[PDB]
Amino acid sequence: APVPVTKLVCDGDTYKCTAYLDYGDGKWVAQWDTAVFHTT
Amino acid sequence: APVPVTKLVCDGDTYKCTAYLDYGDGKWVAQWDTAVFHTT
Amino acid sequence: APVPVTKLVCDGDTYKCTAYLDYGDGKWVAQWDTAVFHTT
Repeated sequence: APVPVTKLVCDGDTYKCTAYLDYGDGKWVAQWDTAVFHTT
Repeated sequence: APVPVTKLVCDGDTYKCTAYLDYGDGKWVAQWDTAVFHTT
Repeated sequence: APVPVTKLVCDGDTYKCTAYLDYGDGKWVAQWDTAVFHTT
């Protein structure tokens, strides 16, 4: 079932965005590649 | 146009992360697969 | 290294979700396609 995100971090070095779910104790985390770049 | 997210949920059972946009009334929602696992 | 998201926007017209990282000054931003639709 859907669970609100307590914390959401991202990494540009690997383009991998991690997430912290509140499912259970809070150890489970999601990860999905995401393009990154600088914006003017 | 870009719209701030009022609510952001995720599902590990299906690896599908849902989102709630503030565009219009607030019925529109995004969805994108995302790997999930336990972290020590 | 992981960095908390200060702002998170999304676009349904292009299905592209943008993000604002706190890495450095705060110019860097992530982007990843995401399906969108209406929910009843």
